[PDB]
Amino acid sequence: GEFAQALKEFAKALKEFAWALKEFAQALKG
Amino acid sequence: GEFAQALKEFAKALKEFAWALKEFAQALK
Amino acid sequence: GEFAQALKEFAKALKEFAWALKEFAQALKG
Amino acid sequence: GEFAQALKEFAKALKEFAWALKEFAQALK
Amino acid sequence: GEFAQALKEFAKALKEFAWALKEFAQALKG
Amino acid sequence: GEFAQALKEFAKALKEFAWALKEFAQALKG
Amino acid sequence: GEFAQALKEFAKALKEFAWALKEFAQALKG
Amino acid sequence: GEFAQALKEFAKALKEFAWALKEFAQALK
Repeated sequence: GEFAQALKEFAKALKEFAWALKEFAQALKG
Repeated sequence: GEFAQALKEFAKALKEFAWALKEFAQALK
Repeated sequence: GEFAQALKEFAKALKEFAWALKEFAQALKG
Repeated sequence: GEFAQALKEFAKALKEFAWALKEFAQALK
Repeated sequence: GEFAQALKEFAKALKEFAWALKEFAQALKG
Repeated sequence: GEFAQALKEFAKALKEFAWALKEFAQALKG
Repeated sequence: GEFAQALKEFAKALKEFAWALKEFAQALKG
Repeated sequence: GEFAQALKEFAKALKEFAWALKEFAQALK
């Protein structure tokens, strides 16, 4: 319910964090 | 309930961290 | 229900985080 | 059913994340 | 229940780890 | 039954993973 | 059944990984 | 069936990651 929706919101933010981290890693690779 | 509010707070923080990493990645270009 | 759906979305996001962290490890190494 | 499927996908992601943590730990030294 | 508690604790830890990665990245970029 | 016991053991192991991940996040600071 | 047994096996493995990660983190702290 | 086998394979790999990480920790000291 409220917990499931908040976990979905957390998951989406975590996914976006992952993609930003990968972008940073790739910038470190030039 | 209390767990839902905590998860929302963590999501908020992750959004902020992701923006900073994207700024850092641009700085390395 | 929605809880299982949220757990599946959490799993996908955590998988993306795994790939991102590996990329960062690659960038640190070489 | 869908809950068992979600648990299995979550376990797989936990395993992949643990592998990445192990890889990251190796890279730190 | 305990699984919901565990997901919350793990989400909290992921968030703290994400902060630590962001700080590490900040140092690497100068 | 045995599934509920397995889920409880999984929840407790996930909490241990949470504790370890917070420990690792702190170790990146220093 | 076998799913619950395998989930218990996975939980034990996850606990062992968490302990190893915690040990690494605390060794990194010094 | 397939889910139980998957979980067992993940568990086997997880413990192997743990043993590698334990070795990394010992090398630090």
